[PDB]
Amino acid sequence: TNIAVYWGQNSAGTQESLATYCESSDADIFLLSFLNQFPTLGLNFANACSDTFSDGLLHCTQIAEDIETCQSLGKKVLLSLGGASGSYLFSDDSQAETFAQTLWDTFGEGTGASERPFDSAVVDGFDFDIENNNEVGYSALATKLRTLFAEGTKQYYLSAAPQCPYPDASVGDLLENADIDFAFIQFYNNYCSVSGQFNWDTWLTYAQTVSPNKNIKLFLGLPGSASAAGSGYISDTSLLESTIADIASSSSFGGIALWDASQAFSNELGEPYVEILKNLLTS
Ligand SMILES: CC(=O)Nc1nnc(S(N)(=O)=O)s1
Repeated sequence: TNIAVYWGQNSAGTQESLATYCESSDADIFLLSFLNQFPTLGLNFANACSDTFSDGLLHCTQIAEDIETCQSLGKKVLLSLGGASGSYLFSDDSQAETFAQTLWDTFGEGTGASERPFDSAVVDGFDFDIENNNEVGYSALATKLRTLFAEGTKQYYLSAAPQCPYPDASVGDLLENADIDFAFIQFYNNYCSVSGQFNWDTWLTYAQTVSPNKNIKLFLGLPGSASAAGSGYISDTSLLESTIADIASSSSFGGIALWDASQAFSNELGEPYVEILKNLLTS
């Protein structure tokens, strides 16, 4: 089991470099937040990158260096598409399939000469954090990416970030119709959070019975601090322990995901929140 953390949007204000969190040993998977504009490419990583190519697209040499450092240390670094707010849509499947090629050539191991925000660094795949209630294109995009990944020289990963209500109005189709490695389910800002009417059991049925990938790994997505989300933050370590005990008893359990790194690393409970969770997973 693994800890995934979103990084890039500086929820806490005190966000450190990506490599700083990779070097902490409290997290395993890093989701760069976000490619918030597409098909016409646009990235945003708050204070962590501000230089651009002449045409306005972010050019991020420090993030590039840090992606490589993270990977050397055994971490997986995915590019997260979308995010709450932000400016994106596919008109249809054909447009989304074209966009698979664009992602491969821009961020992956594709050889098509185009501007690369991370220079020679190569992401380990993509997270679909679609939050606009429009599901067009993503299944097609995911499926096309899988075909392109065969050209690469390492394993690539695709993940999605549904909110806990099932089915998810943005990535539900993606999750039902494409092969997905990880579902980082947001158990926050919603009725189905851990202290609400927690609906892990529904997500488990989805994993065993609906997901094209029967080996999909489901993650308990949580806010990293009281200030990381409106509702859903858990500070009761007993509840965390028992929650983990309940859900870790299947092969479908992948670990915990956190919004976001700046929050989970700085929020102390006098030990970082991310450390508390990493440690509960280990047992
Ligand atoms: C997976 C996830 O939590 N994604 C988010 N995107 N934007 C967020 S926001 N409203 O806190 O800035 S959270």
